[PDB]
Amino acid sequence: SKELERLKRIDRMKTEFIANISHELRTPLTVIKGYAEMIYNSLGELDLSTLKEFLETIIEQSNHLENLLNELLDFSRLERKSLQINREKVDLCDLVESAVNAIKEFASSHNVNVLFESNVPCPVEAYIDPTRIRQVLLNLLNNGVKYSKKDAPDKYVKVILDEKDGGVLIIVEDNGIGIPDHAKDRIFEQFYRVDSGLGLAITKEIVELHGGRIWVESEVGKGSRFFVWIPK
Amino acid sequence: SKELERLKRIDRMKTEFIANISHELRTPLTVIKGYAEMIYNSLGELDLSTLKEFLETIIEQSNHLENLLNELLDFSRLERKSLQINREKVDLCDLVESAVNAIKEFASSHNVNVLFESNVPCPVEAYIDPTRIRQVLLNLLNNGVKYSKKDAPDKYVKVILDEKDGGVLIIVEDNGIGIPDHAKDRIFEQFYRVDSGLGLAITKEIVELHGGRIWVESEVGKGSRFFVWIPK
Ligand SMILES: Nc1ncnc2c1ncn2[C@@H]1O[C@H](COP(=O)(O)OP(=O)(O)O)[C@@H](O)[C@H]1O
Ligand SMILES: Nc1ncnc2c1ncn2[C@@H]1O[C@H](COP(=O)(O)OP(=O)(O)O)[C@@H](O)[C@H]1O
Repeated sequence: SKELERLKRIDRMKTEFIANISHELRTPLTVIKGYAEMIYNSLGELDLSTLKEFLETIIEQSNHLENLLNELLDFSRLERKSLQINREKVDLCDLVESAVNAIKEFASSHNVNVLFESNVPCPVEAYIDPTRIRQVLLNLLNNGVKYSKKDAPDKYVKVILDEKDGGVLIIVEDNGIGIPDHAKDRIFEQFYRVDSGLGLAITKEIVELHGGRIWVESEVGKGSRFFVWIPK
Repeated sequence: SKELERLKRIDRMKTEFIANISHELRTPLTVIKGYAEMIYNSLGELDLSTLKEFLETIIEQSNHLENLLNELLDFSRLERKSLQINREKVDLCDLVESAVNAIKEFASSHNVNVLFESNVPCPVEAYIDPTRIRQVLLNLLNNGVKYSKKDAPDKYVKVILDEKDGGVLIIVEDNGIGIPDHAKDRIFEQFYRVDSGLGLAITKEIVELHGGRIWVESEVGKGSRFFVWIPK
């Protein structure tokens, strides 16, 4: 019954995940579909200045649809364990930088500071999928800011780049609420939370696809460190 | 274990349904996104004749995306039992006609004839959802053509409109492969087949939402009759 209860909860939360993303997909479709009809029906008469503005919207809107479609695609490829990886010779220093950069504003909204130090001279080279590893970083960093300690004067998230055992190690450090001793393996299970949009499960899969491993070290209420190791 | 085996198959086929529809959604997105960028980048220079042609494609393509999005939406609303209904004063004669019309070419490709006779003078009035009841008809009719008898000289599908018990009865008749005695209730279960894209489950839900009931009568290898009754 532990399995039957497990499966009936998974099915529950898959249903909900799908219901949400279906609904999200609908709006940009409406705007695109709408804006193309506006352009179509007024075909002769439009200002170029305004033609430009209308297309910009159809473009921007189709991008939102792509992000949403890719989130739905990822969820599916995780289920079928058919998620794939496109490795490139890339510098990890600039990529980390870029992610730290990407997250900077959100971190300010919760008064958390973002920090980077590499223990090896840049550029640090690695044959990895830049987009997928960038996504791994964003998720970890994002969580650092989300689960930071409400009563901490110096809320931070830190990224430590290094070169261990013929590969690369990446630590994401945090002075937030930490993680209890029961949930340490649990938090990498899709949809799993601590109190009663793909998260750490897809991060785990990406990392393991590269051949690496991911783990956490936490003192409850004091620190959290997420470790990511990847070969060369 | 009958439940545990049932659930693990459902999860199996939901996963597959999602994987398929995600993949389908991707193409029209690419074409839309592509065609808007083509128009954007050549903004000044385009022929109106060609501007017209390009928008027609973005329009047609966004329609395909809608059909696909609605199929995904329906699947979700069936799971959450949150599918809803928009009733209109409508004539059932014209609606049946329209569906018989809609299906006419496909029926020719399998050399099946489509037929309509109403046992009450048109217009037959009913407060129903036209789109959703039209969808019910399309599914039934479609199946009549799909499961018709390979060695039958006179392959047909017939729709009988009538007015029984202060409501409406609709029979869809067929001289195909029929349905065995075990599968008569089974065929209305999502994903269920006879040998080893929402089908009869969503038809059942729509009909029951209107307050009616749906059933089948079949002699194996000779006839099939699907009954649909709806109040006024
Ligand atoms: N940096 C972190 N600090 C503390 N807890 C975390 C951190 N990252 C993740 N967790 C825990 O793991 C769970 C799963 O996280 P995740 O997969 O990123 O999804 P979400 O952040 O949307 O819950 C969270 O509910 C949280 O309890
Ligand atoms: N008109 C029909 N004649 C014989 N069998 C049918 C008919 N309609 C449906 N069935 C049976 O019910 C099953 C489910 O049908 P449906 O939900 O329409 O999905 P699909 O047609 O894609 O299988 C089919 O596999 C078929 O065996």
